[PDB]
Amino acid sequence: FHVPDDRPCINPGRCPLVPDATCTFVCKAADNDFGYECQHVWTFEGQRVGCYA
Amino acid sequence: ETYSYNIYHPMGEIYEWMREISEKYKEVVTQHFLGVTYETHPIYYLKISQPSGNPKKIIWMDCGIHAREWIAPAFCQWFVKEILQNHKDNSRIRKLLRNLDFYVLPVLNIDGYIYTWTTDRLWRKSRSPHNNGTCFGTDLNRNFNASWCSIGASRNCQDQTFCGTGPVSEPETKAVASFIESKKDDILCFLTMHSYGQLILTPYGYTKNKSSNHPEMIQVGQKAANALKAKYGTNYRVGSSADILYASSGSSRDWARDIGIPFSYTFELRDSGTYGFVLPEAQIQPTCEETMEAVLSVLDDVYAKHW
Ligand SMILES: *[C@@H]1O[C@H](CO)[C@@H](O)[C@H](O)[C@H]1NC(C)=O
Ligand SMILES: *[C@@H]1O[C@H](CO)[C@@H](O)[C@H](O)[C@H]1NC(C)=O
Ligand SMILES: *[C@@H]1O[C@H](CO)[C@@H](O)[C@H](O)[C@H]1NC(C)=O
Ligand SMILES: [Zn+2]
Repeated sequence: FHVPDDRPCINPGRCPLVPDATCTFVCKAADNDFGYECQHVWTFEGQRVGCYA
Repeated sequence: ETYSYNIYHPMGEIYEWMREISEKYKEVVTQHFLGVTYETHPIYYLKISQPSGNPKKIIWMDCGIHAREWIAPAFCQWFVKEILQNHKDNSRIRKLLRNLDFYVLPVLNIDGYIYTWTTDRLWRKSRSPHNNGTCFGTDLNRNFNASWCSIGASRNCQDQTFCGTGPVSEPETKAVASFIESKKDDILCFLTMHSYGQLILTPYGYTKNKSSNHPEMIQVGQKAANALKAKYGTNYRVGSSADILYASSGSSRDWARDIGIPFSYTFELRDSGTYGFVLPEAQIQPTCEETMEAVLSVLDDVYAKHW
């Protein structure tokens, strides 16, 4: 399986609780039909953060 | 018990707590099955009811729709404990229970909550798979049938605000919504506990329109915010979600108001951003004590409208 490369999120919208955070598209290998699992990860100053309350 | 209300508890301890508290206070509390999560974890609420001949109106409170908001399940347990330990001697709680029943849902998003303990502390959504398992989780507070997916929600399954495949598509949402819908004529007040931000939020998130009783809602809300601040000086802001937080759709708060429940609030508990979702346990007791003042202020006001 070709796990998609990590990359900046495309049209990620706002991060209201941390307005200047960075959104990354992150995928990892996984045991499913397509071989991977993906999610959006938000980071600010080197730490993962939540955007919504 | 030796159960500490001053620390965070993983789900197994909460299951045991519900079972023990239910038996110890069996004269006034029952535990009811609502449904199961995607991963077949049972979802229960506790019903606190002092038996009598009076017809009862209902106060609904749920916590933990968002997995990482650990202070919210902590408060649901604190609330229950305060009512039960004082329901005989405390005139004000005894008053409320002459005409109200309390239904408390300690953790709604049990799969996500377990996940925050085992794997990812900042997980927000449920754990249901989507796109053949290539992504996981629905934002359960975007999944209710209230202007579903109209604004402030994503159709992208990878997004933290993913609204689901359709309105009320997840088993957690179905369990809550079908139950609430069956009781809606008796529910006076709907409280949804979240963190963080120190806000008391009225409808709506999906429009800047205000509900027909918005003046009444913010008078009750502001008095509760004042009662909360009196404790340790914690500042809360009161207003509609769209005005003071951000736009959203499909929230349970807006859905409850839409089906006619007159008081519907989202509480965003401590703090204001220093620790965010990972609130230290040293702040559980003060957060719960001040929030208790707010919630009892609301319940006093709701009660005074009818009895
Ligand atoms: C993905 O899941 C659907 C079931 O909804 C199935 O019909 C389809 O064949 C699956 N695709 C693969 C590549 O397994
Ligand atoms: C959403 O709510 C409307 C009622 O106002 C209803 O007609 C529609 O069937 C509902 N959808 C679901 C899935 O409940
Ligand atoms: C807001 O209220 C107006 C009437 O004052 C109504 O026409 C409009 O549809 C409402 N907007 C929403 C999103 O419900
Ligand atoms: Zn939340």
